[PDB]
Amino acid sequence: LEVDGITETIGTTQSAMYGGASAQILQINEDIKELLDGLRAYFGYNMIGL
Amino acid sequence: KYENHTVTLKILMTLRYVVSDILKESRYQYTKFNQPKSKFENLPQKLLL
Repeated sequence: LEVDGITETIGTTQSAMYGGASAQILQINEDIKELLDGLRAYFGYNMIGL
Repeated sequence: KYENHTVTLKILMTLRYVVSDILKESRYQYTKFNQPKSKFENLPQKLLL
């Protein structure tokens, strides 16, 4: 935006391919996967006879 | 000792200015985003000192 000799330009993280918070979400997933895979080892797999 | 002598000096003084004209005097914005209501803000003046 340019008015009367003062101008400003901004480029957001928003894009057609990815949303503005997509970086935070994708890092949250990276942590949750590690966090969840490790915790499953505390409980272990499920077994039932047949 | 210097009753009828001349004297000369190299001197340092503070910078000073006066406003001799106000130029592009007012610039305005109705800022509304992330406000309870429309607000009027005066953007910077340019001064010819």
